[PDB]
Amino acid sequence: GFLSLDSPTYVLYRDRAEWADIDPVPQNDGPSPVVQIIYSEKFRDVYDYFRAVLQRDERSERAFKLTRDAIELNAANYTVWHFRRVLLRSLQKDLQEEMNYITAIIEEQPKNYQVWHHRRVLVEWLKDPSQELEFIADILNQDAKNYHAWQHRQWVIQEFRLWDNELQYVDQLLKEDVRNNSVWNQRHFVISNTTGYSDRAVLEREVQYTLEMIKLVPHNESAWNYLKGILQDRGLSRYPNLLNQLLDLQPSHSSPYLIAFLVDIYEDMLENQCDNKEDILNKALELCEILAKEKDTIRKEYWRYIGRSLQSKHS
Amino acid sequence: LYSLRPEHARERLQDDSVETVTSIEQAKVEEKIQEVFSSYKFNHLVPRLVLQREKHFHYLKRGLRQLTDAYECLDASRPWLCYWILHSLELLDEPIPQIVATDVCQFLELCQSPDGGFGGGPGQYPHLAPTYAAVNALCIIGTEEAYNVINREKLLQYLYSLKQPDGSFLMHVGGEVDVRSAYCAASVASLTNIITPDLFEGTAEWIARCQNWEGGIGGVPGMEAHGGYTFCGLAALVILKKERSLNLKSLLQWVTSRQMRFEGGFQGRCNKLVDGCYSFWQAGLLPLLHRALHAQGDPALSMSHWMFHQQALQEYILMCCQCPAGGLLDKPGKSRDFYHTCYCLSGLSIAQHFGSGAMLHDVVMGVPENVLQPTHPVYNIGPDKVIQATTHFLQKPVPGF
Ligand SMILES: NC(=O)N1CCC(CC(=O)N2CCC([C@H]3c4ncc(Br)cc4CCc4cc(Cl)cc(Br)c43)CC2)CC1
Ligand SMILES: CC(C)=CCC/C(C)=C/CC/C(C)=C/COP(=O)(O)OP(=O)(O)O
Ligand SMILES: [Zn+2]
Repeated sequence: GFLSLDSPTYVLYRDRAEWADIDPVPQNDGPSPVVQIIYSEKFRDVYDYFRAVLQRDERSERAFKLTRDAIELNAANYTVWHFRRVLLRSLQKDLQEEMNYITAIIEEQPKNYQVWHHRRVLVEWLKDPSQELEFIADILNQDAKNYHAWQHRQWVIQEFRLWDNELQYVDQLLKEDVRNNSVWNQRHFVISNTTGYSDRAVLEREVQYTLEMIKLVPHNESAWNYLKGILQDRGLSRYPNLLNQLLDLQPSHSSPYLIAFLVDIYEDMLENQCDNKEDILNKALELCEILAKEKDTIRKEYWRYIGRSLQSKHS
Repeated sequence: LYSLRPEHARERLQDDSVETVTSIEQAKVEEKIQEVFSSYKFNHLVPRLVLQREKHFHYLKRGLRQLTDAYECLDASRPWLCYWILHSLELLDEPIPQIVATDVCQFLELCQSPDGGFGGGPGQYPHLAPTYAAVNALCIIGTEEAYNVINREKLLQYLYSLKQPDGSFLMHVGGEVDVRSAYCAASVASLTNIITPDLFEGTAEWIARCQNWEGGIGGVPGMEAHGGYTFCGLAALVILKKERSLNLKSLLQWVTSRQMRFEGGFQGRCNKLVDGCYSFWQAGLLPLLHRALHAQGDPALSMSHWMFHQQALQEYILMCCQCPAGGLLDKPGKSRDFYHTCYCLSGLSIAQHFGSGAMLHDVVMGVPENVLQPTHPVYNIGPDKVIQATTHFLQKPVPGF
């Protein structure tokens, strides 16, 4: 008998006969309260009653239904969530019906730590990950960058080893928004945990793919950060064709990202004993000033630091 | 004013004629920010960048006593409201009447668990977020009364109950793990002097695993780099003296890339929106990185400025993040709250105050009455409060059990 907290015929717990036996325990804020919240009548009612059943550790079906109301009033109350999990195991509740419950509440408020942790506890208990990728995909369809959703997704995939169709899902979301940095992060999570980036064919496939994206949307920083991220590993100087290939986009696709990437390639060439040390250094230093004074002034302090640092290092 | 310069119009987003949810939402924001920047021009007055101290003060001193039911969503984060407010009053240079201070102390006493640590309100199970907030608030107060509230033996015991074999910490018993717990733990343990030889064994290594391909740090290994988690990861490492466990250079590039060329404020993660609270979580990283690189004897570091545009950040905060009615915010059009008031103010203070050894250099945009009290980049409470607290707790021996 779940009388909805939003139902027009919802009645306070103090006006409920099946609760008339128990006294509500009010909150002890002290004689001189600080950051004291002027609770609503409903909030106050539900919590005074929650305190009562918790204090007496009453593991009843009535207590279980009440935590649902206390959770709906404040889904961030981790104490209530704990007791709810306590009652889920005591009353031996159908955990699949609880998955239905958590699916709904997460749909309602997806930016909450407690709801996702609770869903993970249920999936662990049932050792059943079959609804996960699909549920998460529905949340990502509403907010493709929800941090908890992506975190839960990484957990399910790693825990249950569900890697097989993720790179395809990544390609899907990248088509929807090639600027979704969460998806670029997922791309790396999948590849590094499956094939890895040492497989030259993968690396080639990834660099080529990324370059095509850069060509299409030159000012998309995610594609640039991903390019830097997968090569930066072994050292950008280790790839002699790259500098050339980027220097070509100098007129057509030349955002301050192309400029900054060139300085990065140069920094690594210097540290890696390249030909024309004096020359290469001057090019890098020249770009640092163009960036500091002109192309990327918001980061002037950074680019000057890079300039100074490069000088001290490779004079 | 850097934001108001003509050449600044050139910093507007360039979508390459390829619109996506990302470019559309950013453009909406830049559009709204531009209307703010140009408001002076259209109304023909001289831009007067003023921090509405008195407005912020009434809001703060009032929220410190009571709050409307709109705050029911923060009923499990009351020690946070105390910290956010007392710290905002502290940055603004407003005093805590000894009567208010004792009241706050008594409240946090009710929030403290018999098992150590503090819960989000009287009688709530202990959690690390409100434990960090409760401890920081008591340190801002800095009285012997405040200091004595904290049960140091139960606190250490609580921290051990959360410690994991892999080096991480749960946020609370039966809860989740992410970089925040490492920072919350390293903060309260260092301030109270309860760090045993093995308490943080493996913690620096676990945090290091949170650093990804972007250079920043995610909530748990594998996750996208974020400003709130990156501050927690780096600040925790600085406390543990293990900053070197991270690739400091890739992190420097990542955080500096988070400042929005147009809006001037910081975004939380690549390709997302600017937000006032990140004036602290992200910009707060620059002082930390300055100290770390300086420890490594970096010769190219500045002797007057942080490695971010202090001017642009102060302009974004002063022009775009103040609610006329008092209080600060995420961005124009957002509602004010004590969280954003605390971090917008915290970030302003970081933006105004540079210091590296013997060097000190301020940069106070707008009227000089704008200058705020300095904030310690690791703990985010006054530097004086840190020294005062640690010195006090050092008179006590580390709990042995
Ligand atoms: N407009 C209104 O009605 N109001 C204004 C807004 C207010 C909530 C608030 O200030 N809020 C909402 C909750 C935020 C909270 C949090 N909560 C859930 C998730 Br997922 C993420 C984060 C991240 C921000 C962060 C940071 C710290 Cl250090 C500490 C906290 Br406890 C948090 C704090 C700000 C309620 C009242
Ligand atoms: C000590 C302590 C408790 C520190 C807190 C650090 C902090 C603020 C972390 C952020 C957590 C998070 C899930 C952000 C994404 O939200 P979002 O998608 O709504 O915002 P976004 O688009 O700017 O990333
Ligand atoms: Zn914010």
